[PDB]
Amino acid sequence: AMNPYARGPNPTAASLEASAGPFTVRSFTVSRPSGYGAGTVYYPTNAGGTVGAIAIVPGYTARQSSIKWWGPRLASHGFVVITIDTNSTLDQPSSRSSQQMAALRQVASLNGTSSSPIYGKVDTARMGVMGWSMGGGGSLISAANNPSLKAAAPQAPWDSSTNFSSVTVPTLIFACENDSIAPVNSSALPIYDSMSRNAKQFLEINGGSHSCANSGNSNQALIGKKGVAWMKRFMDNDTRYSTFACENPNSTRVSDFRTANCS
Repeated sequence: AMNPYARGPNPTAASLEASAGPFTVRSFTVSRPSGYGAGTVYYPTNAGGTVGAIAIVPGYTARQSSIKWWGPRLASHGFVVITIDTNSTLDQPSSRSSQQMAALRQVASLNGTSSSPIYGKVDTARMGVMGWSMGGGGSLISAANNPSLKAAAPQAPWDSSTNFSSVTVPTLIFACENDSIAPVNSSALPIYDSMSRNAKQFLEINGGSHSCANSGNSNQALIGKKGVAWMKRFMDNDTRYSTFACENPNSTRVSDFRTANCS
């Protein structure tokens, strides 16, 4: 049956691995950030309908630059994306989560503000969370606390606690094989194994350092394909993307692939 959220032409591996999707992207800096430090909004000009929104948070000491590449990559496939700086560079995961949710809230405000470039462009019922390291831990906290979120795709997550057993939101964990800041054995993998209630996926990048999914990474084709496919499948209920979302990509750039409850 027709999916009112489907946007864009039918996907291929090549179209998803490309540096950009079908839609023209513009961006702006949020003038008066509400509940977080600073933000940049990326949006499609010509998506053909309202789109979901995704809020992305950096790691400790880090800024938007570390996660910026997701903004154009996701927006060009039909999402509104807000990348944030935190109130302090030394904010911890819980605070990062609150700020992430504040950023989504502001996206909803701007959707209703006629002066904004994103006026009327957002479906405020359909949201997702992403982020690096402690910002990835924050993303998981956001999902735990707000199960109406449609998707979560943290990268190299870290939190003091690895128990996210309550999470019912579809969650893709990007992991970095050689991470020594948040080692996979003590962070990303126990987090992944804790979650028994959801669609989930574990994608570990072969030879990756802790920054393996950050801006400038050497795996933007694969990582971008997977992120976009996960968000399309789960934020847009778009079953054109189910295979790309759920499949083992059979890539030598991947040292560990796992998934559950994905169809």
